[PDB]
Amino acid sequence: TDGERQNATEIRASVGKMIDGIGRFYIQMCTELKLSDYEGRLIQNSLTIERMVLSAFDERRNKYLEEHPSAGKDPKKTGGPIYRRVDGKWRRELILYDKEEIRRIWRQANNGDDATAGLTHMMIWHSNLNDATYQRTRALVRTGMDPRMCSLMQGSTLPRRSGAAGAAVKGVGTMVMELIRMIKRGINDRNFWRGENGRRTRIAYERMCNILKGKFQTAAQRTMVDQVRESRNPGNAEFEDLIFLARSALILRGSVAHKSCLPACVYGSAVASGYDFEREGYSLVGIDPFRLLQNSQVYSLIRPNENPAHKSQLVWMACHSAAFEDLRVSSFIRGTKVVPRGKLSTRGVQIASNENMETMESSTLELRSRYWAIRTRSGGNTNTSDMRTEIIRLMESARPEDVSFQGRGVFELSDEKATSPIVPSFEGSYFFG
Amino acid sequence: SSGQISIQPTFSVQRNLPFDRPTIMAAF
Amino acid sequence: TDGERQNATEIRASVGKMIDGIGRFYIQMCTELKLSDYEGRLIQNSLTIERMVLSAFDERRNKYLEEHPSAGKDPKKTGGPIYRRVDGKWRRELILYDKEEIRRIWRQANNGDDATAGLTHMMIWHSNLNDATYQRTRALVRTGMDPRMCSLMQGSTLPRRSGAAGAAVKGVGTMVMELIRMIKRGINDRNFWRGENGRRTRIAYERMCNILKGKFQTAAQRTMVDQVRESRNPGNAEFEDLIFLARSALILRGSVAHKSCLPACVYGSAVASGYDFEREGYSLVGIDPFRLLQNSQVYSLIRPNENPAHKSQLVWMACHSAAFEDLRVSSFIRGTKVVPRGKLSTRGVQIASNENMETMESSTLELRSRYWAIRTRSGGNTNTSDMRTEIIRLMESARPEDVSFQGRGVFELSDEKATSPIVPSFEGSYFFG
Amino acid sequence: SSGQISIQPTFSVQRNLPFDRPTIMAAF
RNA sequence: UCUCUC
RNA sequence: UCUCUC
RNA sequence: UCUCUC
RNA sequence: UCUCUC
RNA sequence: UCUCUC
RNA sequence: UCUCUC
Ligand SMILES: *[C][C]([O])[C]O[C][C][C][N]C(=O)C1=[C]C(C2=C3[C]=[C]C(=O)[C]C3=OC3=C2[C]=[C]C(=O)[C]3)=C(C([O])=O)[C]=[C]1
Ligand SMILES: *[C][C]([O])[C]O[C][C][C][N]C(=O)C1=[C]C(C2=C3[C]=[C]C(=O)[C]C3=OC3=C2[C]=[C]C(=O)[C]3)=C(C([O])=O)[C]=[C]1
Repeated sequence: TDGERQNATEIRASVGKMIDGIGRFYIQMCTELKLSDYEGRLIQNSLTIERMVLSAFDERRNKYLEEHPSAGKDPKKTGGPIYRRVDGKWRRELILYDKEEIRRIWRQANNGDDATAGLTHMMIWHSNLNDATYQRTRALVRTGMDPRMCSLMQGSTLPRRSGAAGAAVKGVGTMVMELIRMIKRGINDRNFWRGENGRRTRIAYERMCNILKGKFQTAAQRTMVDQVRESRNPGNAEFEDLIFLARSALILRGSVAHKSCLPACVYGSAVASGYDFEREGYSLVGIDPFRLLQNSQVYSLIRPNENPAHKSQLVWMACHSAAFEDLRVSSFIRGTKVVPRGKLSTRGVQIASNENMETMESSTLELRSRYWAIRTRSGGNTNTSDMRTEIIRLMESARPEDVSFQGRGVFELSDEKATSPIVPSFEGSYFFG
Repeated sequence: SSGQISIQPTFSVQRNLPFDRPTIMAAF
Repeated sequence: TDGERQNATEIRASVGKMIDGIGRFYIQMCTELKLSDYEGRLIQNSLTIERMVLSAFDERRNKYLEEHPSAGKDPKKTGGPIYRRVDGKWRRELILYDKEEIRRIWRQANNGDDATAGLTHMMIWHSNLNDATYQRTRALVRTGMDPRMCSLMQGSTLPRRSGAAGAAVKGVGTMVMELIRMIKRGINDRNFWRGENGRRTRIAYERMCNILKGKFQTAAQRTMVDQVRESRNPGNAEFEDLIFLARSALILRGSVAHKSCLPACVYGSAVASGYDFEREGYSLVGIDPFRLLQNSQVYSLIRPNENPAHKSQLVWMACHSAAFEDLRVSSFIRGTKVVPRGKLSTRGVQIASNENMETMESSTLELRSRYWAIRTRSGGNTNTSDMRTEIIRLMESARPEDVSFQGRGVFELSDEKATSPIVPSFEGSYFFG
Repeated sequence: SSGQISIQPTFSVQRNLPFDRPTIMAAF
């Protein structure tokens, strides 16, 4: 590092203040919903609260709902399931809040500031949970992409309203999906790329293709994506080139940011415990999330005949965005063997409406890791016919044995300054296999 | 049967980044 | 030259008085820290002293630290490692000084004057050391720039508080990095370039772009940078133009000032030896630094299994800002073959806290050169679509064989007046390759 | 593999200022 | 080649 | 104010 | 492997 | 085209 | 009052 | 009490 330490501390202060805003907003909403400590630590209650906040600030959807009211749902109220424990058993109740009220509470929590960064953080946490839980092979096959490249679908469920953080965290496969959807839309109707809407669509196409270009690593991919962007009315050839680019990302990996976006319950508990994230600072890639997870208790609803350990592992991988990570390193860091998706005896965290909340129980989630490591936004050792041939040569030269991140290991929770790394010595390796 | 074929390295840890080479290169 | 000799002598007197201030400040601080002659000549002790001085006068960081106190570090004290030799072996101790005390000592050394020029000199020495030691390819890739243009990263670690000297010595690549960071910041948040802060940010953008314009050599680059500056809310097109401008600087080199900013230990030894820099004068580009280095002994700490010759070469290149210079001319001037960075068996000069100061030894640094030469602020023989095509034509016309600095050679240490140059006759040529 | 590609002339000495022409011009 | 500077 | 690993 | 996103 | 005039 | 060649 | 076309 260098004199950029001051810049590195201002960013820490800003992210700490956003975490403080999230936590104290959760505290205020828990007080306004009359939830006890146990219910306030429920992951489903936190998910519902977060979804209500995100729905309250959705400008486009709210405007459309206002202009086209839904069936029996007024466009000025939000809500979701609230799980409250009475006489030992759980019970769900649908709550309804005015969206102006939710926006006012959120603004008051952040000292009268909009703070869209906090909303983006909550959305990224939701996207990480969805990526760690569900496979969207249906959207892959519908768009023509191979369902085998599910490892490139990082941040696929993120809405467009996410800012630069959403673009940074979303993977190459999702960018290819968005571009291919635009290609198909232009193929269906030729009035696309033409007129006043043509300008806006071309601008959006330009911008998404530019940031996909910035996402790649090697020069050949970075030039083929530029060739794809240059075509004014792209057709099947550009779609095929994008397919090839996505396929090449499995070996020539692209740089995708990974951040530890925790559920709002953890931040609320930390703020209630007296932690000042504004003073101490925060970092989504450092020890700060791992340390916070170590000292926090979070409860979750367990469906009948389900394993709490599997659900805790799922929630942990969602928290650390380790859905597509190598299983060996995930198990090494966590200290408990991480079971692939096929052998997880658990369904999604969110509980459907058509469920009987009388055979359901709550289990404490073990969000503890034996070691901690720094999350990276980098790929690995990545060292129109001409570009395709060059890329094929590069992929053929690569092997699944080259060692990447040489000299970088895993640290202990006591090693806050990352002084002494532990290089692992190395079973299954794919989660979604 | 389809499934995950590559690995995306979220953690900065000395690794080998596995991928299923015969199936990926079979497409060309 | 001409009647500007008097002006050329006043500048010499002023820089001599700043060198005298630095040296006698170092002498006073050595007396206040109770360091012997051997410890006073240690390069690590000088680095620590210089860092304490620079930290004491940092207005913005001190104000922020005062308003937001750190964890266990009061914002009114500075310090750093002090290496003292006892019973033959070395030993480190963390020293702590009041910042008011350091400012008072600095002002008393410079006859009650602030003398920010001396602080800028110390900062430039630190920046030259950092450039000669470490590669910031990480900041290059993070900002989107190619990590191949590391030769344009001269003066990258310089803080913003450096005056006109910092802007003169910093390279074209660092200016492009600063501009690109501003571009990215404006792209992320559109409230940039708008409001009261918008005025300040536009003013800073204007000024940095103007001095980048002044840094270039050919008219086409000087006009493209002006085109980039004119856009009120610059976006991706301006960022791409800046990338192209930086890439063109590898062939159409820009004028970057090079100065020999020596460590404070050398100036302190010279002041103790009785040299009057105020009377004799000084010049950061002439023989004065080379002559001073010839007569000075400086010691440095050698880690176990390290080569003192490689560390001495690194310190020499840091002193003369020859990090990005052609290796052939550097070896010709020094008289000893200069080994590229990849084959240097040495780590950085600064010793980390998590090091065992009992297997470490001290070695005398050979800061002697067979010849001496005048450092130049010039490029070489450098003789929106239209501007880009013109620049591409200019770069294609250029070859890596054109002889620049025709008739200008290297002088002997006896030739103080540069009467008889020695044109070298010409192996590796890149340090960071 | 990346690395230094140009030379910045700190010293005022008769030189040729090497640079790797094929790699620099390959970008265009 | 991003072990942290969103 | 919906839901679903493949 | 498309239980709905033409 | 800055072989010294920060 | 930190640290690191790529 | 110096010197140099670009
Ligand atoms: C954290 C950090 O590092 C990050 O970095 C990277 C990122 C950058 N940023 C960017 O790129 C951005 C983008 C965006 C977008 C857009 C724009 C414009 C238009 O038109 C369109 C678009 O689209 C999109 C995006 C994002 C995401 C997605 O997905 C899509 C932005 C906005 O939007 O604003 C910003 C930034
Ligand atoms: C030595 C000699 O020769 C030198 O010359 C050249 C230089 C001149 N100067 C200049 O340019 C300057 C600059 C500056 C700056 C600024 C200003 C203003 C605003 O706003 C902003 C800015 O920024 C910057 C700078 C510098 C550097 C950097 O980096 C950035 C100055 C101040 O600041 O003061 C001065 C001078």
